[PDB]
Amino acid sequence: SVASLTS
Amino acid sequence: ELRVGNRYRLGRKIGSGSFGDIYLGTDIAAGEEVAIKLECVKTKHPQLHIESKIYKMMQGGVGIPTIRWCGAEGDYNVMVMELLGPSLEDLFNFCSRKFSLKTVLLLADQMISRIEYIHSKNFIHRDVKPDNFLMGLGKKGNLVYIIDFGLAKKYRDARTHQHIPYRENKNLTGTARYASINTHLGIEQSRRDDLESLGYVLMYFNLGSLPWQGLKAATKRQKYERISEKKMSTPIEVLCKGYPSEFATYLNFCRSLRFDDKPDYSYLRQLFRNLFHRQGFSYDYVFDW
Repeated sequence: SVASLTS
Repeated sequence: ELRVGNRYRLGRKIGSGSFGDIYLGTDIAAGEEVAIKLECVKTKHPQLHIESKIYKMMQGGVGIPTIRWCGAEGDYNVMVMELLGPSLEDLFNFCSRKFSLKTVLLLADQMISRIEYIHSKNFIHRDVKPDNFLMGLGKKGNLVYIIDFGLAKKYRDARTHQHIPYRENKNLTGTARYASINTHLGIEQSRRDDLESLGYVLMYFNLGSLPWQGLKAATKRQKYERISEKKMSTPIEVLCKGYPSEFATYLNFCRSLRFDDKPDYSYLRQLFRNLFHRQGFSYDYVFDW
């Protein structure tokens, strides 16, 4: 829920 | 001994994220401690060199860390940065996950200004969260810095100020806990989303947790579903219950901005500046820590 996500 | 850039001795690992690992380093030239970000050169889509270009474009701004070295060495792209102090998440935990209203407002003023500065340089940050704000070192311990430009991107042309186009059907970018409602709806990020995320960061500081935090799920794809649902089902007025109305006013303002609208950074600062005075606080740089 706190992981940095990309597109 | 092992030294990146022939100059920085590698120390222990201090963090890891989707865009590389962070290590302590020591500049043998000065003994200055530094932070060393490493990204594997085999990475799906290299990103650190682009992040470094963003940092270089922002140098000199208040609260922007200085980049000392960027190069490729061995199996890594390297970015060496000035070492800052603890993150706001670190300090929140140090403070037993309670911040006074005064500390929240002292922080809010600077964090709004940091975000405005990035926007003034034609970029949006897209990963606003407590881990990505660090206090300065020593004398600069009163200053909030912003880090982590690995998801940052231009939102307008530098010369014409033509805004990037609107689009939907995007996958979630950023962090699920702090993302804006429009990001969960698949909408392209813009200036408003950085500030909305900040609004959730500020209420997180007030509450100790957010209501969509710590939900039981199964897939990480269904993790996001439960978070999105709770975030949408919780009215801003319910989220902010027990706290001054300014926090709900802030969040409602951000949600009401149109996709390409310039936020009123001054209005938002004055909301929490007017509250600060009503509370009888002085801007004396005494934080909870």
